Formats: sequence, C-alpha cells, structure tokens
Amino acid sequence: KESRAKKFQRQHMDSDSSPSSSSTYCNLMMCCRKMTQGRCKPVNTFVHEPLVDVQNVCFQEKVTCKNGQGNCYKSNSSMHITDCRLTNGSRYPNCAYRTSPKERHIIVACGGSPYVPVHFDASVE
Amino acid sequence: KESRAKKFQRQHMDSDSSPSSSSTYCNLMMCCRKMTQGRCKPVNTFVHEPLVDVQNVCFQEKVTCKNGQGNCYKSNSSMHITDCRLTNGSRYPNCAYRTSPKERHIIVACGGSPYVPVHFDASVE
Repeated sequence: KESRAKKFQRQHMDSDSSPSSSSTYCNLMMCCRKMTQGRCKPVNTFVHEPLVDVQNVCFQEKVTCKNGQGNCYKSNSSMHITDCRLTNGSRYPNCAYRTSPKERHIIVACGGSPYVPVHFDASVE
Repeated sequence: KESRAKKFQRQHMDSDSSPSSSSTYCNLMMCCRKMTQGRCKPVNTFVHEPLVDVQNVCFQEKVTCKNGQGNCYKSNSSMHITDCRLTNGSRYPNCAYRTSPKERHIIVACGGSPYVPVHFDASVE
C-alpha cells in the first residue's frame, strides 16, 4: 500500500512552492493531495524545501516528539512552510482552509531504511 | 457511478474563482478536480460563472457540436473562463499546465433530463 515515506511526501512536501497568505493554496493542495476525502483534515503542514534537504533533518538535532516520548529531529535551520487549518464554516464535503506561510524549524520522526522522515511532528521559532 | 452532469461540474465549473495568468491555478485545479490521475488531461476549460447561468446555456442558441454531433448550445453572452493547457515539456506524474484566463461565449453539449450540460465542447469570439 502506501509507505510511510510516501505518505509523508504526499502530505507534507511541496518542494517547488511559494504560497500566498490566505490565497486558496491550502484549499486546493489539501484537496489535490487527498486530505479532504471522507473527512477534511483539520490541520496540515507543507514544506517548501528540497526533498533531500528535508530528508537530512533525520541526521540533525535530536529532540523529543510533541508527545514527550518519541525521538524526533529538529532541523538545524528554519525552512519555508505553510500551515493549513480548516475553517469553522467548513462542513464536509465543503472543506475550506486558512493558508499561513511562515519561516520555521521543523521537527519530524524518522525511520525505516533508508532512514527517512515518516511523520511531521511540529514547527518552531 | 459518476453522472455526466457531475463530471461536467467537476471538470468545468468554478464559479467562485478568478485565476490569474500563468499562476499555478491550473496545476492545482486539474489535480484537485482529478484530471491528472493516470494520465494528464491535455487541455481543459473552467468556467467562472454561476452554475445556473452556465446551466441556462442549454436553452440558448443551438449550434453544431465540434465533431461528436449531438445538441450543442452557445452562450448568448461571453463568460469568464480559464483555459488550462499542458505545457509542451510536461511529463506525468507532475502534470504542468499553462493557465490562460479570458472571455468567450461557451459551447456545451446538453443531455438527459433535466437538460443540462454534459460536455464542454468549445469556446468562441
């Protein structure tokens, strides 16, 4: 089926993009990357960095995933991202999103082999 | 499965937008409206008019369908469209489209009952 490495790619990677604040970027990406079927994903984050650059976060600072238990990694430098958050008026199947670009460090959980990002945990700075 | 009326709605209706010249509108719409699965649709047109006005074209001027003869109607007035064109160097999976907004009278094949649109046939003026 879908490998964690691929699901992380389809849900969080948008290497070649530079989204405008509250444009409809999020409405169309969430749709196009299939995070709006059956239910509307509440929040999601996209990373505008090269795949490899995002994969090398796996060899960077070691920290703890938000749940305070797992091992995660925090990128050594801020990256370009976009936060998508579902609107209140949204009633599945109508899925709308507030689009939020910003510059931050990402935290991810890595695994498998080759050892790569398998879960986007959070943002910082 | 998918009714012709619905396929037409998903493939050609987008009343609430006003795409700008070669932004990424078409790249995301074609994806999100599912015209990029398996093969990249070559060309596709989107109409930014309310559904009903576009439905009303079916009770307007009759004309000959492009090839596939079978009840086409031409809008009485020019509507706001956006033409999405596959760029010559686009290779699947990342379908890359050229976004072209403009005003044309639209031709649509109509069918079933109620008589509504089933195919976007062409554009004029």
